[PDB]
Amino acid sequence: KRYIPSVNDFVIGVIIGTFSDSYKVSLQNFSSSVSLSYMAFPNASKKNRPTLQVGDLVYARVCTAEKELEAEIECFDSTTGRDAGFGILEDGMIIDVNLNFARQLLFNNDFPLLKVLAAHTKFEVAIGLNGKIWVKCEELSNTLACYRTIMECCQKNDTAAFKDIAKRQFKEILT
Amino acid sequence: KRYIPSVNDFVIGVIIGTFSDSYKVSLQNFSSSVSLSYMAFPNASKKNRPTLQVGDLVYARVCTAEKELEAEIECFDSTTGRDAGFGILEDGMIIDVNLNFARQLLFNNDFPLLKVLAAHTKFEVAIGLNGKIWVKCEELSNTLACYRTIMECCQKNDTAAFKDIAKRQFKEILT
Repeated sequence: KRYIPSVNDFVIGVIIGTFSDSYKVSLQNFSSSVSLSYMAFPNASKKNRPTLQVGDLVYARVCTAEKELEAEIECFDSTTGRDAGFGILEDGMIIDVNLNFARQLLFNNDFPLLKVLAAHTKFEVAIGLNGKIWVKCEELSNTLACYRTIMECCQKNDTAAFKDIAKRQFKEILT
Repeated sequence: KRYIPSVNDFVIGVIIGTFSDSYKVSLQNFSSSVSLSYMAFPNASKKNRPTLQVGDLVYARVCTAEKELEAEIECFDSTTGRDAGFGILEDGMIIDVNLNFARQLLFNNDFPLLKVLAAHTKFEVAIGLNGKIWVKCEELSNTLACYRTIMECCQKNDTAAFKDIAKRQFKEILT
């Protein structure tokens, strides 16, 4: 069960190349890359061009995933035309997780992890269904605590243990 | 039928004052202002403070609207902790619309206006249920065409005329 791009999936990739009219983006190692058009951004034109570079993390939406063709991703909201959280992810940390964990985090409102984290710290989170969680707090120590917490929660997949895992991981943090 | 803040409403306001720990924000003229805490932003703390000023337009979410108290708005996503399109609205144009028009635009996927506009130009749109639409295109002429189109569509409220209104308003624009 390696990740297969399907349409409308939110994913986190890394820019692995810049080409004439698109980025090559990796959603997982040892897998085929996906394509991010330079036009796939808010109000994008040949004048209004993106400025991402190799090694940048990007949050995106799978827009096409045809059989036997390179899948394509986009970094804007189809309805509003706005970034809506898609685009570059800066100054945060990535946790690699199993695909079910990511799916739970994105779609299950009863999944208690975000609520557990929120009791300890303010954070920003982006959830890639390709098995990557991105997290960022104001303070590095808080970001790190979220990183370790999310990683340990994923490995244990015991939702009742999440609260205790976070409590331990945030032990030396005022909040 | 003037706008009454209710919880979870997306609204567009203008910063009318800056205070010690919040902005005073107007959602409509001749109405009571609402309150935007300096903490009501992504990863906000007393160090990580917002930089909005009087006259700035803001997209926000009504978070509290108690009876006989000043309503409160926020500029982040409660789940993700990210801006999610909330915050400052720059370099676009505002159309004042009736509250039903805004409600239709935000909630009705069959309402054909956005699709009608999209056939003519790429745009960014934000919809305030307080009766304000914000639109922005790369080119000023396109932004203006969207502005006039949205305004005329609202006054006529004849969804079948939308296509023709846009066609006329975008007459001198290559797209």
